[PDB]
Amino acid sequence: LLTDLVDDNYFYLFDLKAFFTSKALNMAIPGGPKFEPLVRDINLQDEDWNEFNDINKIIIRQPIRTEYKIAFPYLYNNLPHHVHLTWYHTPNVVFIKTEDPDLPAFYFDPLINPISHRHSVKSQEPLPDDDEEFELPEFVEPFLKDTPLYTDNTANGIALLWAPRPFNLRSGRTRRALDIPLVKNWYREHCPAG
Amino acid sequence: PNNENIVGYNNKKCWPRDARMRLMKHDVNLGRAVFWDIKNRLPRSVTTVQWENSFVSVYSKDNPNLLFNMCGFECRILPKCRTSYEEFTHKDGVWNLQNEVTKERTAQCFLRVDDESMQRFHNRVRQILMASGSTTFTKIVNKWNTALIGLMTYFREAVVNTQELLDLLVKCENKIQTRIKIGLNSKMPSRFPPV
Amino acid sequence: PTGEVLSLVGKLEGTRMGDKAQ
Amino acid sequence: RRSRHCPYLDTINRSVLDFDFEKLCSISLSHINAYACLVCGKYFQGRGLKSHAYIHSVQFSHHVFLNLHTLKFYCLPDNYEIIDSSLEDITYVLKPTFTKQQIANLDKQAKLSRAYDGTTYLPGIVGLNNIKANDYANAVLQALSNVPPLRNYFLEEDNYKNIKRPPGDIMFLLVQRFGELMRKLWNPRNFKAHVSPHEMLQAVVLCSKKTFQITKQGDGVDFLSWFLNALHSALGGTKKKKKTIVTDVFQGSMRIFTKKLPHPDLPAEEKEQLLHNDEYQETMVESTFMYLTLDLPTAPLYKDEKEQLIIPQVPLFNILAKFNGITEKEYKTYKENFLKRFQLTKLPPYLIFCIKRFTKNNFFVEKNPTIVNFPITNVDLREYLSEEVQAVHKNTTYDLIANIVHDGKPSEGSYRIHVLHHGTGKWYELQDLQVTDILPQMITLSEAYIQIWKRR
Amino acid sequence: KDKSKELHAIKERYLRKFVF
Amino acid sequence: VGQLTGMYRYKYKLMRQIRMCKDLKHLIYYRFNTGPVGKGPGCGFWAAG
Amino acid sequence: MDFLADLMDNSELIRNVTLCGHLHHGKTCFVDCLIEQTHPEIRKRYDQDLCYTDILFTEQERGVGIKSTPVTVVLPDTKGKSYLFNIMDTPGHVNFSDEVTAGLRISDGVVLFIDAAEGVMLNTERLIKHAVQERLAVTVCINKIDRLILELKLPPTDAYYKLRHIVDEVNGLISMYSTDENLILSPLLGNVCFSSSQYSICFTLGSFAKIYADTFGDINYQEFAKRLWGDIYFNPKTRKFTKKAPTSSSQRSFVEFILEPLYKILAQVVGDVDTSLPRTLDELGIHLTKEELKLNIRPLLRLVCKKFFGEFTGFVDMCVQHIPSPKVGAKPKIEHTYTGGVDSDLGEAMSDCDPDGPLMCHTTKMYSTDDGVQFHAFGRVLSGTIHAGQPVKVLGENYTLEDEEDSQICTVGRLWISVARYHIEVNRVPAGNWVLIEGVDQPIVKTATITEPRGNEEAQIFRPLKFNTTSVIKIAVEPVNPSELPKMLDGLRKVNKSYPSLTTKVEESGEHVILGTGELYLDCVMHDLRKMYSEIDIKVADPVVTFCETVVETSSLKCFAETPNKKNKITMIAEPLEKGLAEDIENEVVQITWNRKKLGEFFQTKYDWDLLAARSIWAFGPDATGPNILVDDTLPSEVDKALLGSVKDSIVQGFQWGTREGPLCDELIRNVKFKILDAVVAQEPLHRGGGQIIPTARRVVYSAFLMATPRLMEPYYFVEVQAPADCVSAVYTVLARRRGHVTQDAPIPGSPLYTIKAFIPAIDSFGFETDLRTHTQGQAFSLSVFHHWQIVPGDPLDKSIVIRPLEPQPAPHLAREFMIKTRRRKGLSEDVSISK
RNA sequence: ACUCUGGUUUCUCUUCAGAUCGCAUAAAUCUUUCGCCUUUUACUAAAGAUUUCCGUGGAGAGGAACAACUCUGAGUCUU
Ligand SMILES: O=P(O)(O)O[C@H]1[C@@H](OP(=O)(O)O)[C@@H](OP(=O)(O)O)[C@@H](OP(=O)(O)O)[C@@H](OP(=O)(O)O)[C@H]1OP(=O)(O)O
Repeated sequence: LLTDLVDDNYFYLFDLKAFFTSKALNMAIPGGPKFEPLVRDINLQDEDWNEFNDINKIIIRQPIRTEYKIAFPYLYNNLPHHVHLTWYHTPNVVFIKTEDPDLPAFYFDPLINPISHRHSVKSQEPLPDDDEEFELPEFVEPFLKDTPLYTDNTANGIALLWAPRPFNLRSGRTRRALDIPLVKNWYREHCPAG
Repeated sequence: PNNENIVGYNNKKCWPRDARMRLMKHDVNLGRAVFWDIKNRLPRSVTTVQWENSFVSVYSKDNPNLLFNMCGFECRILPKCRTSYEEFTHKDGVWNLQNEVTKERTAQCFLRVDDESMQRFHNRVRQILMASGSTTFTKIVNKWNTALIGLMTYFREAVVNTQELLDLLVKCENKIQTRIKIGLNSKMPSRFPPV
Repeated sequence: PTGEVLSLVGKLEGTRMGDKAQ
Repeated sequence: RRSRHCPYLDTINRSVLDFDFEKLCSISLSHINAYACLVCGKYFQGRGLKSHAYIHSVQFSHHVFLNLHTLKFYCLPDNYEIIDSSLEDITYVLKPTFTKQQIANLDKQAKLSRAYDGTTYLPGIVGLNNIKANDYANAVLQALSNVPPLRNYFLEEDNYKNIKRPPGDIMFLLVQRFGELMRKLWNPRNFKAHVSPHEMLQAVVLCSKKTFQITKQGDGVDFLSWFLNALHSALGGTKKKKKTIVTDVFQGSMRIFTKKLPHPDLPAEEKEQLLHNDEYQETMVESTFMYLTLDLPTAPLYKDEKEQLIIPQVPLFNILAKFNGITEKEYKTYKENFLKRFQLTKLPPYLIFCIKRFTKNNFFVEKNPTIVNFPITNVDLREYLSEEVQAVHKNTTYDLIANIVHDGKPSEGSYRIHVLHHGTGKWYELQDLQVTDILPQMITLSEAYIQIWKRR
Repeated sequence: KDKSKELHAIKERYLRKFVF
Repeated sequence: VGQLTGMYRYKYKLMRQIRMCKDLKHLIYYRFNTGPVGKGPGCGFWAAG
Repeated sequence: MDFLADLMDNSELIRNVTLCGHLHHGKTCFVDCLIEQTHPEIRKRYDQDLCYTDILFTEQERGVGIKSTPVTVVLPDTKGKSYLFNIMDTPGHVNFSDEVTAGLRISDGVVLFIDAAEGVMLNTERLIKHAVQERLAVTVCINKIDRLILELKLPPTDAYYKLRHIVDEVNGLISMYSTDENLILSPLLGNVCFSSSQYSICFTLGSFAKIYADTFGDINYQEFAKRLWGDIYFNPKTRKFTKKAPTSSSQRSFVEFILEPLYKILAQVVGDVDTSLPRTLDELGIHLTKEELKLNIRPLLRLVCKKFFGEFTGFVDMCVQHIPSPKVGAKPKIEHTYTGGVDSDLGEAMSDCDPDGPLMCHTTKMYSTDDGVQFHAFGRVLSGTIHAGQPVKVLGENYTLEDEEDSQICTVGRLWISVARYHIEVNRVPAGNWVLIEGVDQPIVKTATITEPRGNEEAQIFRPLKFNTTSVIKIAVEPVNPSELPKMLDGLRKVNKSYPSLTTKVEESGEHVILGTGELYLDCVMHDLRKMYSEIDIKVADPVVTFCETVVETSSLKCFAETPNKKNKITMIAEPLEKGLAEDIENEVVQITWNRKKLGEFFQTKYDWDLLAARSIWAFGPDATGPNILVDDTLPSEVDKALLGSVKDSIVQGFQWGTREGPLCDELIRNVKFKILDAVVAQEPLHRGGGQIIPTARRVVYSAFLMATPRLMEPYYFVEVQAPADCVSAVYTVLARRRGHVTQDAPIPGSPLYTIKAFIPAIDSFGFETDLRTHTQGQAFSLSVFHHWQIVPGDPLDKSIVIRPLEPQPAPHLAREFMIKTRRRKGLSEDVSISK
């Protein structure tokens, strides 16, 4: 019952703010719903052929699609009343959920392009030699030596960060049986695949 | 200083925006100039020529259409020479013109029924329907037919090209039928024969 | 089938005014 | 230095310079170094190589320009200063230098001034251009003009700069633009016999926000009520100036005795006890007025039995009879009525009479087209003051100066102005550019809306 | 057929019964 | 509900809910009848509607 | 609170920094963490990022910073010394490069931000170059370290490998831009910081050594701060750091003593939060109550990392000792910024930043109020002292010593130093600091040299704000009702003031034109123009691109031009320049201020130009950095040099303006060489005036250009996209649809995301930022910036080409379609005539 | 490591609600704008403004249950 979406960049023009924009513009995202116009403005639809919007002065290379006028509702269109903005391109979280039941939690799985460390050019930095004016106390150590680098509940905990809204809470209030839309995140998806 | 001569420029909004006369700067200035020249001739006390109740249509290098409602017939004259290709006859409300000196199809007059005539006919049907307290069905339908052929024999070819007029005609005929059916019985029937 | 009048908008593809009236 | 002489002096066109537009660059939208071409009359960004003014000079071959800040002329294509004896006249148009003697020798002036276009006129009697629904603005500006106490404070630029302007002061532009416009219209020598308030309505709409928008015809009374208040408030920064140049001219002290709860819902005994309670009686409500309001009798609403559709003519003294202890008006509001009687205790040097023509009914706003018969050069107001104050004033006689007449419905109006040229007696009618010396009877025949007086 | 459709779209832009 | 109970004939607005539920069905079914499930009356995901 | 002013008075404990970085790299969150460190009452929400410096609403809704925000804050150091920090967190979007430059002129330090999982990106590639060109100390802070652990789950060794790969790539890339060889960045040296803004993690090697010293004790954190980064290791038996491996499965010191503890602590606070969390907080001295342990994972992680590391001392000591103070950095800033340099009296007066010396503060921003009426200028007081109510003199950008008319004497109304949302009113601001001056908005557009009246007689102005990109996209603006046109003029002026590279312009056809960098930039500027300044309705034309005019071959005939008097006669030839010569002009490689010998050797060696002309080159295209060139090539026997030198100025004046306009249409002329083959000047200075030569100059330039085969040059945006490998084809298909072509597709090391670098025509790139994300369902993302200009396919001057109204034309028609509509947009004639 | 520290759960009453009261979402009435328009009762589908409905948070008060097992900050935090 849970889509495996980590970020919301998949909801680029299917956010509810974009739908508010589409409603206030009497325009429809191809996957989005249709609405009655906020204001009829039929006369304003029938704007005359001026020297501003003259065709012969306009260069058409790629048509100005509806989603263009929705992404930038103050540039590609006129009269943007009761319009909302959304460009929340959150840095697309690069999360690789584990599939191996047996694996180090911090593993360099092949889904990551190798760093390919090199030493061709002698790009040296200030470095010491052996037994060069320094000595470490016997007491001092890395902070956490006894505790393991990763426990068994480390992969599950990390994979739980990017869980959907209900499953990223350690604790929370109780909701009614009525108020839990199980398939809410289904029609909110971009489209049905064919 | 503000190019403010276009804010109140009347235009035939029914036609498509390409067919509608285009408001270029030079053309709007010329139209307002010509109207002012005409208006200044007549004394303001003898009579007056109001701009808002007037229409000026200009044909120039920028506008290929000449628009005017002569006697209720909104006509758009479009020369063949300027902007035309493969002229036809499949539309019945499009007058072919003729250059009498040369006998060649050189223009094209698109006909249409203006908003005033459509509104007048709709109001006539309305006042037929509301004036039916005791009038017989035959009287109502006789008034309806008389009103219908009052304009249809008048507006003949324009009715074909005025889709909204056709919709209004069908709507008003359905209103007449509904009035008669309600006159028969209160509860409207599911079907009702045309016979 | 119903007695309601259908608008002949879009019904004029193959007809003329002077046809069937000579 | 070839600066002084120029081979392009004659190319200047004096009838094309219309200095009533916004002094901002046309090409690149800037106010800095606003330089104006004299050949054709366009605005530019300033001097310098490859500059907009320089580009225009080397493109149109227009050589001699004008600086709107230093008021020093230049030849941009070679970019050197220009000095000429005749050219000085142009500098007198945009910035008229009214030295104190010209103010002192202007109420005694009876010579018609000369305009470059030939359109003769008298200073002060100048048509304000109606760009867009500026009839009310032109009317109030002209009526505020011809006020010598206000006339002698704005013809010199060195009168209102010294005032303190707080950091948040955003209304001094109103005062300075009013002064500059007044200098433009009071100019004895200008190219055009008219003047455009284009630079003034912008300050009006900036200070008053979208209110009094030039799109729709504004209300005269609602206008000057805010206008005089704004002039009073602008003069003085972070310092209570109860008396400024406009306060000691139009403002007058006024006494009001107000009784409340005369409502008929109260029985006779309860109202008798209420007035016996000593809580609801005439009260000390002395305050100030910027202008006296005049309330007219309602329209007859019926044809006269003998002469149908008789024009309602009411003497002015009947209206002014409101301002005495004899009469009291019931300004009923909300639940309980308020019976107020008015009184005058300090006559201002100039008395303003606003007239309540336009009023809203229960459903729709109408106008009260009641004509008033009012004199123009002899009126006595001594009966409207208490004797313990009447002794102070030895001058209670007022002479009309400006009159406002409105046309038609509120939504379709066209203001007209009757101005008196002091020194002479020529009453001139100005609507947009109209000039006509009317007789002292057409002032009485028309229905007045705003009147300006002078106690002498 | 994409070209004709997109040009047509450009021209568009710049110019009782209980049924369940 | 509309087929089983004729309540929509007594309040028209109910059609919304009616259509709403049917739409929900379609949403769940196309997600239910996937792969080797096939088509049939074997869905009991009633909490959606 | 008054200690703020006391430290304000000093000029050596002050730092001027910019946290410049790529789009969405945590800069705003970093400043938010600093605010949360300083102000206790300001607490960030559990889930929603507070975004303290994002003060305007449009960036609060779009989620992207748009305008730089000043932050004045007192930060303790590692040793506990307070420092006053001026922070200019520039917007990260490459289309918002305006504010990066606007905040970089008034700052001495550059603190870079790089996403740990993203590496070096497009933006940073230009900020390192820009900061080096502006002569600022550059420091890197790899932000979002958490991504290498909580998202990538890399092994700690591979985490160090990623960190060193992104650290040395900065060093490797910057070696092209930086001439000096002291600019090598490395965390052991102290240039590089590591931080996760969301979880408040921040450290330099010195700071972490301070933590260990704090815990164990008797540790010198400097020596141990060294010997941490590198390939050296730690021997648990000999307690010495060795280059060689002490064991077979050895581990680098940094990973062993820094990255591994971070891994363990954050894994313990995200895994086994209920069993082994108290054990790992007892071992670290972090004591927490019951109620602060019942929060969610993200707030708990942030709280625990705040408790463990503590205050942001690592960033502070990273900044203090690696960027110069204003008293130290003033000399390079002045010699690169002041027009006269340090040599002039005022120039030498700046090398010491005397608080009591001459005041010539420099303002480079306009932060409007909440009503939008008045504009509060923002600037750095490079020297002198300013006071409230002081009568000051504001200069301009065209103000010189000869042109004393471009200035105004104003009154500084109030003074306050601003930290994001709230401002602190101060009566006096000393030198070397920042300030919002009030009441100086009227005589300024963009930059200004606000100086003393009648006290700085020979003082010049600061150099114009040079940018990295170019304003390319062009949109028309009109009011809906022309009856309120003046309401829109002031709004256009206001947006021109509040946007450094915005270029308003009125053209002959009465058209208002706004120039911008990208789609989002124009969206923001028009939102400001509508809902903020003008509060009226505005019609916008669909975006169009400015073009350029060039040549490819010499003219068939030596077309000339004569004055109307038929006395002077100038003959000129237009020919293309050498490939790459145009770039070597716009990059300030050669100037007109050069002496003749140096330019002659330059053109003799690099461009093998003959010395007979190499010492006869007058001007460099329009303005000073113009890519065109004027060449004197008349033989001395036919053209008298003494007679030539009189019109030597006027010809350039008609040329520097001749190439600006362009004969085909009102567009720049680029990559053209003008050879003069014959000059017949009037023997007397009477009839050879500028009013006759300059029209003749422009006419001969236009005639040579037209007779030479002309071409249009369209600007190509350089687009990088980052998408997972499954969407690389989804980028190829989109870019092939808009005449684009891909240059590279390099996977980012240490991350599955790729980086596809391509070129796309700017006129063909409208909506591509949305045409890509929607096609890839939001996984891909693109950024665009102008790169170069290319000859538009086809001949712009062919009459057989027919322009259909509303459908795209093929490539050969483009050069004809683009200009003609442009000409129609310019209001000019339909075609071009030889008379022009 | 000495101290005092001292409950949570449950059922009600009374108010205040800023906030996604609610990570959910209905109905009614009224005023406009359409659609239909044949009259109510249903509608139409958007806007605005209301009300009831299913719920909620906080604070206080009053009982009951673990009211007495605890427990927490404070402290001089006593080899
Ligand atoms: O018309 P729908 O509502 O979509 O449903 C009908 C059908 O019966 P109903 O018309 O009475 O629903 C079944 O739907 P259910 O009876 O199962 O609700 C069937 O579904 P199964 O194949 O799962 O039995 C199938 O619905 P769908 O197309 O959603 O699978 C079918 O639809 P059509 O008759 O429209 O093809």
